[PDB]
Amino acid sequence: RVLQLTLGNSTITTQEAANSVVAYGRWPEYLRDSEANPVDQPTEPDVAACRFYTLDTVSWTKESRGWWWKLPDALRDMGLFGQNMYYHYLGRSGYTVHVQCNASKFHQGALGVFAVPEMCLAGHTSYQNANPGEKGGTFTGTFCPVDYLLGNGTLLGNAFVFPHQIINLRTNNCATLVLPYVNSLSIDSMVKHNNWGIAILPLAPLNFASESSPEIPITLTIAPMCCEFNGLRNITLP
Amino acid sequence: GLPVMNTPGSNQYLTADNFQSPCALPEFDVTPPIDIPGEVKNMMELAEIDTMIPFDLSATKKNTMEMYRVRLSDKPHTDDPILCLSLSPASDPRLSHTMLGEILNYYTHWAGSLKFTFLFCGSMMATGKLLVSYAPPGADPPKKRKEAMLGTHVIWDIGLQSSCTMVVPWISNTTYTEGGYISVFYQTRIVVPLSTPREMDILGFVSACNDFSVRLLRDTTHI
Amino acid sequence: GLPVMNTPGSNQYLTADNFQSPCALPEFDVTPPIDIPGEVKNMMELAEIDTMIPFDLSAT
Amino acid sequence: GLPVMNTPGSNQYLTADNFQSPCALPEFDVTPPIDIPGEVKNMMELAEIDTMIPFDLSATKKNTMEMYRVRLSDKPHTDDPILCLSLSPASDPRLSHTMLGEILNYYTHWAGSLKFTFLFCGSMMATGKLLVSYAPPGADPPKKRKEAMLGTHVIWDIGLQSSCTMVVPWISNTTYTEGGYISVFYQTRIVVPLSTPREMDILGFVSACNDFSVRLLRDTTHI
Amino acid sequence: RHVVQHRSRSESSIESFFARGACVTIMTVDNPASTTNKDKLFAVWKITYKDTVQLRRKLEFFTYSRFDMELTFVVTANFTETNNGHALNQVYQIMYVPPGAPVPEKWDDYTWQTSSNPSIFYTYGTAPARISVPYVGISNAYSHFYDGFSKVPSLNDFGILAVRVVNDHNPTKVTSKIRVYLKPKHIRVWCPRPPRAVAYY
Amino acid sequence: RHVVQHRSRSESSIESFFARGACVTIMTVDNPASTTNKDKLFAVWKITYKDTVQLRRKLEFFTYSRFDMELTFVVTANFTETNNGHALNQVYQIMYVPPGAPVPEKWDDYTWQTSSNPSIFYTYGTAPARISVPYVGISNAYSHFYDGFSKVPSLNDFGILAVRVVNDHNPTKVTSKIRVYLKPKHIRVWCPRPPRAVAYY
Repeated sequence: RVLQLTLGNSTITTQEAANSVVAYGRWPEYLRDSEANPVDQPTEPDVAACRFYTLDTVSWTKESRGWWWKLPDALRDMGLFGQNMYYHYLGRSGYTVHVQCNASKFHQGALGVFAVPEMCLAGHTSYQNANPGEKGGTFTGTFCPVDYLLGNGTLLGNAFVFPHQIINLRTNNCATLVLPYVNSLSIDSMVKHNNWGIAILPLAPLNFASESSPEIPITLTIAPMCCEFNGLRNITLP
Repeated sequence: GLPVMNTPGSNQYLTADNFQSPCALPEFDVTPPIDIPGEVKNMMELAEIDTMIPFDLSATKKNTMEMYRVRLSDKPHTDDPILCLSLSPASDPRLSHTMLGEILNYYTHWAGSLKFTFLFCGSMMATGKLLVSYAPPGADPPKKRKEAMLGTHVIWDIGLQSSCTMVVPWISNTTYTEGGYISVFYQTRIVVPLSTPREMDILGFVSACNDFSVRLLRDTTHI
Repeated sequence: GLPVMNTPGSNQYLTADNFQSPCALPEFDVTPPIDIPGEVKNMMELAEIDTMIPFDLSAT
Repeated sequence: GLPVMNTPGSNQYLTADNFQSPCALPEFDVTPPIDIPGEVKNMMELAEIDTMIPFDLSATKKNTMEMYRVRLSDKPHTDDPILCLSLSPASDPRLSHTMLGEILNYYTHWAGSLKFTFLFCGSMMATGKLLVSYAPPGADPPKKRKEAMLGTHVIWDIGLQSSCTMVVPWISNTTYTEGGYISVFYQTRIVVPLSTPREMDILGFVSACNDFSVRLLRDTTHI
Repeated sequence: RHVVQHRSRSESSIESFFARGACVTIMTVDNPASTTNKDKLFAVWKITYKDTVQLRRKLEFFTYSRFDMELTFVVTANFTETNNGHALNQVYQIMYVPPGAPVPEKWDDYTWQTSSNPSIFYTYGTAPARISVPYVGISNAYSHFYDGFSKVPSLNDFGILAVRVVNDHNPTKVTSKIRVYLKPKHIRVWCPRPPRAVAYY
Repeated sequence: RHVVQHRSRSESSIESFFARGACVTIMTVDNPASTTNKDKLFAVWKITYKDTVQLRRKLEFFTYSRFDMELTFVVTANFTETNNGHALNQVYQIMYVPPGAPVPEKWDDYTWQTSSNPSIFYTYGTAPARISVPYVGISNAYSHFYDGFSKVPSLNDFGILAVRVVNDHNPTKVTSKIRVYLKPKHIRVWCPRPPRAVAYY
């Protein structure tokens, strides 16, 4: 079984969506009428920008400590989503983060893919520093935040309270996280404020047979879902 | 007016009071709530989440990423257990700082079951067997594979299932070493096909069950 | 508010009081009772038991 | 009598109290009210009234009658806007002291739409076109007529309609420059028939809509 | 910060806008010690909104008004001297003289005993005193602006508050201040007007 | 000790876990004696959970929250000096400044009289004062963690508590401390997180 998914002009291949997690069991959804207002006015461009965007692949090695991305930050140079994210002032969007990872049967290791709401990292006081964009940042084992603390002084073993998946190479080699819009507000600035944060840390480290490929690829494919923004909506009276 | 008689406990402030109070902003209209995803209605919901056990709290492994990985390797057939974890989720420095243990530290009494879940993170080609033994409370832990087998155990075939779950039932408050043990032994040594590494890692996760119960809050958090 | 008139016997503590009181552990769930055998509902139940008389209370 | 237990908050005076009180003139019969015309039931009723914007707060125009008149004239075709008004009704010295702004100064949070209304006060013979542009929040104001046209705008033909109304929707509390802009550009220069003056004046009026909402009173008025 | 808000105008109502407790005066009285005492033995204040700019401005938004008046008296005393002051708990007479009625001129004036004038007798240390005067206007609404004259060749009476201490021959001088907290209630207003500046306030 | 226990999770509820009175500050004020007095004449405290580790930790278990706030003021005074201190019972103004409103800067500041700011007038010796502030958040939940910045080239306002003594010219200096006991009420929480250590607390 091999499921080929098309969004817009963009096509990806998934071995199977057999174990695809939905954070808090809540699927992405537009701003409902009970929480909307015809005078605080949204529009829905979930036509074109809401497609699969595939970041530049990262290379998992024996020495890799982890990687992280912020959202909608990572997609701030990604075509129409990045355009809308700057043209519009207020926006909301869920995501579908499909972390594929390509390894042989003679590689071994495990990744913990964690989706974090309000992933405030720390050695933080800098926008460019806290928002690396498309390439994301990396963790450490001692700026760059600490592996076992997630940066936020926080034992990684408890990280599984967050929405997550485990990519254990002997079993599954891909993970999917369906993230709804999570914020204290129904809608907010995308450029000033990242709602979600992806963090991929090797729980079990990479290892492999003698002369296998030394560094395997982890690929992220992020699809905005139910992307909606403001709000140019003017009434001209006679 | 109405004749009344002030009783004892009048004009005292009991911090555990639950009375009415006059609002300071009665005319204020409160910002109405939204349906933020991820609402928690009980702290046990957080203890019910499987969180990784920090097995190896050695002087060097502790407060690192390596404190979570029990390494399997190739070495002489000593039936010493791979791990022997005591089931004191409140006072055991391994289970203590799990989410379960973090919540249990807030309470004085608690009871229920704990599901442990060992996850093998080796090769798809690796093959072998482990013995996951459960020693009930009052019984000292088994030291050899035979003692473990003659008790309560699960023979976990690595090549067939990558994880093994074990629900221990008789977990209750320490006071205010008992509780039992979950041990892991080599039944067989691990078999690899080729130059495949002979050094794997098993992770471990723990959680309370839905049945689990806590009571009498004991926040003891100072500086 | 409601006009009231404090009467005599206000703000006194009579040890034989029987009023309500604020609980210090309202959120605590009490360990529920079991059916222990041998429940006594009245002290006379103990007086109703035949107990041996010490007749000879001599010096020895 | 009735056993009672005085609680905390007894014998305090909270200025926001809402209790009963003993009347000092119970036997007095109050002069009964009449139906005076013009009863207000909500202060927003006053913010809903279109009140003239003092555009030109220059050192000389301010606190005069000329601070309300945007003068159109004949001069080189510079696409600089006739006016560019920022939509900070609470903190913008132009909109600040409008009736809307005066009421908004009494509150901490507010949201709704503002209808602006420009009124041409030139000749019945004058003819021309103006471009009334709306820049949403987060967008810096347009500096040229093309930038304005490619955005949200209304081409107002003076000879056909003497006023132009524009309802801006995303107005909300500052904190505790954003909000957007209403700009006016010359699309065409103004055409007059004869010795008719080539110096007109446009007035501007602002009001909240029925939807508009305020909350958390913040009277800050001292000496 | 930029939050979606539904329609909500409850706090812009006339009651929510006006019915808010606010100090309108600070009366002062000294204990009737026959030491050097003047004027001091009793305080008088004609009730008026024109002495506090917040209430004045909020009202002068309108032309006509009607409202009841919840007065609340916060008394605060202390010994005037370094003297080791010992004083049994004092009682304060807080008299409300209705509109168009004689004012006290002395501590021992006849008005203090008059049955007409409702008086509170407030024991120091107890909860702050409170009364609710109704709409005591002669006309059918309090007029903040009155284009017109008394005689052909503006002001409206809410009452007076007088205060004294009842304790008679005190050895130690005890100074006292009574903060009057006015709270309009059941407010109706008519014929809105522009607000003034904060200029002549 | 090892007792059979039936299912019981009531005390692990969010309300049972959080809605527990706990001191969040100890404000201090000295009586307005014109002797040597500084700063001292009035206290101010911005309401915050980040100054007490117990509440902070319990909240930082989660990302977002909503709760009302039952504040309870336990006042305790005494004479600062060996002086044979005689002082008539003092009154304390306990003002709650709502979010985004001016703070007092002086004892005689205009804010103390402002109608906006609800104030308790507490007579010493009486039962501890109490008010219940509602959810005063601008957003739809108090955010303990906010990944984001103010400007593109964490903190939420619960209000301020100011305190002063109303009694004016006191001869003897009376120091006073007001322990504020906060009790969250009607607590809702969202998006659990791991607890921190007790390290940076």
